[PDB]
Amino acid sequence: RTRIPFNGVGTSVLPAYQTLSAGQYLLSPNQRFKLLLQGDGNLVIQDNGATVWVANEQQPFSSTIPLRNKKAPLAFYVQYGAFLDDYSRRRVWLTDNSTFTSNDQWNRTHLVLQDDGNIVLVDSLALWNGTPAIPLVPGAIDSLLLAPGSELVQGVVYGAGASKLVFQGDGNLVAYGPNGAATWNAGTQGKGAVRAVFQGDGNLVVYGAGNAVLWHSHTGGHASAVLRLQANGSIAILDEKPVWARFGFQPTYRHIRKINPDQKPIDIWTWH
Ligand SMILES: CO[C@H]1O[C@H](CO)[C@@H](O)[C@H](O)[C@@H]1O
Repeated sequence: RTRIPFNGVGTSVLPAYQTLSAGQYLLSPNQRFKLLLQGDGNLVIQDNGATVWVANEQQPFSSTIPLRNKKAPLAFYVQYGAFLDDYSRRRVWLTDNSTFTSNDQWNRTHLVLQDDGNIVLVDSLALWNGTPAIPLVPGAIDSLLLAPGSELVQGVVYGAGASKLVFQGDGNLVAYGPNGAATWNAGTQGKGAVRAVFQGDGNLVVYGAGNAVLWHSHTGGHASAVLRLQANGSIAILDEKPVWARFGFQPTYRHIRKINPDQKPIDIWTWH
């Protein structure tokens, strides 16, 4: 497959096979960090407007090889690994990802600029997307993550910024957006719902009386998935793993999500 021009300037994610051009940039969800391809061929990260990182030979787990083709436009893109074509320096700067497991990874691996200023290549699969019209926004300290095996106790309001997820008194399971309107619901109100759980097997289920299944996300069989509610009202179940990062990452290290002091996971990757 071939690349298309990037069109998500200001978002936190650069999808696979999309060309990032000079003057284009990513922003972490919290707006603090910016990943910018400068007109002079330097790919840079800025912290509150100040360069704190530059893509070069000194970056651990990256390679630089010659670019012979003088016709190659200044461009940055992801094709499993990340590549920077900079003919002004006869160079291609690229990431040394961890060992690939399948060709599929080329289609689902994208780059994210996290709220902690790290850039991370993430092999990302949306198993279920309850709110397709709302953009997925990875790397936000804002987001609510639930690990498999989490009970949604009835009446408790789980928050993500101004958004919320609630297994309500009427038995409906509802996600509310920042404007207070519902972005998604299971439609289980008044059907006798007793229990709502993101199960260990990665399935989100609303149960009625006698363990009758009232609704489920059909995502069973994925114990590594997480349920994410975003501050923008998005709700989805995703199976994800990092395959590269500018810091923290090591090819042999075990990947894991940072945790709140409250033992809850956040949408930030770290290693070993
Ligand atoms: C008909 O209303 C129901 O569903 C909406 C969202 O669709 C909820 O917000 C509400 O509380 C009810 O359970």
